[PDB]
This record gives sequence, structure tokens and C-alpha cells, in this order.
Amino acid sequence: KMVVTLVVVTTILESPYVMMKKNHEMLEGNERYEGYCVDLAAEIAKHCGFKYKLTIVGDGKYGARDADTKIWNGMVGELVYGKADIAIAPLTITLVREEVIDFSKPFMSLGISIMIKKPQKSKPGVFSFLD
Amino acid sequence: YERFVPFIVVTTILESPYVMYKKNHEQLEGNERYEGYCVDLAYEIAKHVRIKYKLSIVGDGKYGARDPETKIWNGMVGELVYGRADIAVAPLTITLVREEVIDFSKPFMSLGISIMIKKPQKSKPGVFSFLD
Amino acid sequence: KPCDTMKVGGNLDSKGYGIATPKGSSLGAAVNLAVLKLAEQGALDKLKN
Amino acid sequence: RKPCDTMKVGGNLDSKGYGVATPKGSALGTPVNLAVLKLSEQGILDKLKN
Amino acid sequence: TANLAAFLTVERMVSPIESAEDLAKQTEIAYGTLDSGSTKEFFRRSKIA
Amino acid sequence: ANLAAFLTVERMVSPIESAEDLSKQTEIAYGTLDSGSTKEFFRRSKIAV
Ligand SMILES: *[C@@H]1O[C@H](CO)[C@@H](O[C@@H]2O[C@H](CO)[C@@H](O)[C@H](O)[C@H]2NC(C)=O)[C@H](O)[C@H]1NC(C)=O
Ligand SMILES: O=c1[nH]c2cc(C(F)(F)F)c(N3CCOCC3)cc2n(CP(=O)(O)O)c1=O
Ligand SMILES: O=c1[nH]c2cc(C(F)(F)F)c(N3CCOCC3)cc2n(CP(=O)(O)O)c1=O
Repeated sequence: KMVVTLVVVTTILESPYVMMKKNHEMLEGNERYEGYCVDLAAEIAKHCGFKYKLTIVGDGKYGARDADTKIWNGMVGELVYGKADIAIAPLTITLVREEVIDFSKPFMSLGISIMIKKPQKSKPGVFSFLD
Repeated sequence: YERFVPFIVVTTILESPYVMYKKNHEQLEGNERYEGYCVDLAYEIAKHVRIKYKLSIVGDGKYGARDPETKIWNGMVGELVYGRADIAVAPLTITLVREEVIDFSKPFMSLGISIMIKKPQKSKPGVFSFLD
Repeated sequence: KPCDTMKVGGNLDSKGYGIATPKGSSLGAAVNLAVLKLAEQGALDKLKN
Repeated sequence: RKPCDTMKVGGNLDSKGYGVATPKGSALGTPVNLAVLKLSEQGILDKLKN
Repeated sequence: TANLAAFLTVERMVSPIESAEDLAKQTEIAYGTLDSGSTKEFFRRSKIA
Repeated sequence: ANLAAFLTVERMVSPIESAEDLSKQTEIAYGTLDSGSTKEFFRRSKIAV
């Protein structure tokens, strides 16, 4: 016949941000994962026009600098030491992380809340006679 | 062969409780004429940096807008773009059309769209309510 | 599940997540403009719902 | 405020937030944002809010 | 007796307004916004039905 | 009438409403995580509550 002549996007498994699919072993590429941040990176690539690569963080850590080694770990250490390109994950924007890398504007604002159970019917008892 | 080898206006608007005038505002001068949230915020920024400032007031009363005809930003946005001011510490909404002309820091106070009601009380009288 | 809890009260502090980029990167400002465009169009609240 | 006859109901509806304005290409904007982050983590914003 | 029971049944009816869907569910109590601003631009350029 | 009113609706409410309710009582306990920025927030707080 005719013979011829001759962007790293890191995150962590968190619900509902990054969740596993059903046939995750039967898929390949970037279609194996799904969730909030997957569609977020899809919207970023739609409004910016660039190829992406959905990768998984190795240590499973968010970010911390030891007082002895002075080395950041997790996706923070991936962005500082050049192991990754951009991180799309719920990573808390702090002052100590601003000194090494940058951040965008907060798309999702939040705070500290109170988790209590739903009030079921409790037995009133002896107080029911004069309730 | 090689190369050429070489070798503060703060603007705001009168809004409560952010910027409010003092009671004896005519009896003082300088930056101490006013008070509120943003005055204390600017004093804390000057404490954490160490640069003297100057509190100015925007004249037109407009926050910031660009007309489709003139293409001219008004208010404190026009002061920052056309150099009439140096820095703005004021409750201005960080939008997409304002990021491309001037920069912004990280948001310090988040908020949202609220609902205001009449807040009804349980004004239940006595003898007038028994014959209900 | 089991739909047996609930959350009450207002938020206690000002926390927020955003897109992180290394320092001195040229992509950070267009990514931030894209984030602001997604915020103003309400698509973020659509994905939240 | 007086006469104390109103109240706020429900949660927030959109993602709104105020920040410090600075000119584009200003060299002094980054220490301003660092001071904003320091005042946020120090909780002085909550103190002025209260 | 039955009428007072009915009035006290009325006395513990529907909780006050707590969401935008509560505003959409009623029509007796009207509501309004400011005549100008990005608040009105939020509703004018909305996508949520 | 009032006994029928209590038996009719059966809208039981939550005992805790505000953030100061944890300071107001001590019968129902409350806790945070052993490590994280939440413990630093409660530790380095300036509010007396
Ligand atoms: C005179 O010109 C110089 C040169 O542009 C100005 O210095 C610049 O100031 C800006 C302020 O943010 C810096 O970002 C630049 O790096 C400076 N340039 C240099 C070469 O140092 C100076 O401000 C001008 N003097 C004025 C306007 O009074
Ligand atoms: O840039 C803007 N910044 C604004 C800042 C504020 C304040 F909170 F006081 F700082 C207010 N107010 C909140 C409601 O009561 C009246 C004053 C309105 C603003 N508007 C008008 P919008 O477009 O209707 O939001 C702007 O345009
Ligand atoms: O940068 C950080 N980002 C974090 C992000 C998350 C979330 F995104 F919600 F998963 C959480 N979780 C809170 C509850 O759900 C389980 C884990 C912890 C984070 N922590 C630890 P912190 O110090 O306690 O805030 C960080 O340090």
C-alpha cells in the first residue's frame, strides 16, 4: 500500500464536587469523573478555549506548610513546585496561601453552620395533663 | 550594542453606617470630620501598611457607570480611571465590567438579595378578643 | 439519607472558595473574568440548584 | 434602627460581596489585599460588624 | 365550641414568608424593588423561571 | 378547642434558633472537629460569646 515517510487540572474526590461514576472502570479519559467541579472546569474551558486534564492529587491532602521543612503539600505544593498547572477544587483562600500562589474571586461564599438532627416526636408524658 | 543600561486620596460617598458625619462636624478639620465603618477600615489599612491618607468625597453622587454614548465612567470609577483619585475604599459592587478597567482586592464582606416585610407583632388585646 | 438532620442559624464567618493559580501566571485574569461572567449570569446558582 | 418594626427573612439569593477598589496596574494593590486578608483572618471585620 | 376550635385551628396556620418560592406561591401581599439599579438588572436578565 | 388545636397541626419546632443559644444553655452539647481552621477560629476569636 502507500508507505509513508516520517493543562493539568488537579482536584480531590469530594462530594458533590468530584464524584465517582457508575462504570468508572469501563470508561477512560476525562469522562470517568463527574460532579460540580467537572462542569465548572467545562464552563471555564468553554469561556476560555483550552484543553484540560482532570488529574487526581496523590497524597489526598489540601495544603499545609511544615514549620521545619517549610514545604507545602497537596495541590498547593503541586502549584508551587510546578507539579500541576491549575487547581479547581474547594481549597480555602487563606493569607498564608496567598504568599506563594494567587487566587481568583470567590465564586461560592460560605461560613460556619450548626448541624442538628430533625425534630422527631418526643414523648411528652406527665406534662400532657396540664399542657 | 547591548541596551540602554540604567542605574493619599481616598474617595467615598456619604452612606450609613459606612461614612457618617460627626455631630460637631463644623468644629473640626481634616480626616476627622467623618466616622463610620469605612473610616475605621481605612484607619486599619493605614495601620497595617503605614502610609498617610486623605479622605475625599465624590462630587456627582454617582457610584459608577459607563454610558453607551460617551463611554465615560462616572463617580469614583471615573476618578480612578481618569486619575482624579488614587485609591477608593467604598462599598462598590465588584462586577465584570469594572474588573477590566480597575483591579479589586478579595471581598471582605459577602451579602445577598434580601426580603423586607412588615414584621407583624402579636398585639392580642383582652376583653375585645373574647367576643371574637 | 435518612433526611434526619437540618441546619439553622446564620453563618458565623466569611468563608469562600475560588480558583487557584500560581503567582505570576497570565491565565489568572482571564480565568477570573470567566468566573465573574459565570457569577453574573447565574449559572453558578443554576448548578447550585 | 428605630422604631424597630422590621425584620429580615430567608437566606441570601445571589453571590454578592464588597471589596477594596484599586487602579489597574497599581503596585500598592497587593499589600492592600494582604492587609484585607489579615483583617479577615484576625476577625477584626466581625468586630466592626458587631 | 366548634367555632372556637376552628378559630384556634386558624391561629396555628401557615408560617410567614421565608423564600422566593413563598413569594411566588402567593398573590395577596404584593412586593416591589427599586426603580433602577443592578437589582432590577438581576431580575431583568434572569434565567431562573 | 385548644386541645384540638394542639392535636391538629402538630408543627413541633427546633429548640435551638440563634448562635447565642449554645451560650444560653448547657444541656445539649456541641462540638467541632479536633483539627482544622474551625478550631483556630474558635481559639483565636475576639468575641466574648
Ligand atoms: C515618572 O515616570 C516614572 C516612570 O514610569 C514613574 O514611575 C513608575 O511608577 C509606577 C507606579 O505604579 C510603577 O509601577 C513603575 O514601575 C514606575 N516606573 C519606573 C521606571 O520606576 C513615576 O511614577 C512618574 N512620576 C510621576 C507620575 O509623578
Ligand atoms: O455599585 C453600586 N453600589 C451600591 C452600594 C450600595 C450600598 F450597600 F449602600 F453600599 C447600595 N445600596 C444598598 C441598598 O440601599 C441603597 C444603597 C446600592 C449600590 N448600587 C445600586 P444597585 O445597582 O441597585 O445595587 C450600586 O449600583
Ligand atoms: O483548605 C481547606 N479546605 C477544606 C475544604 C473542605 C471541603 F471542601 F469542605 F471538603 C474541608 N472539609 C470540611 C467538611 O467536609 C469535609 C472536609 C476542609 C478543608 N480544610 C480543612 P479546615 O482547616 O478545617 O478548613 C482546609 O484546610
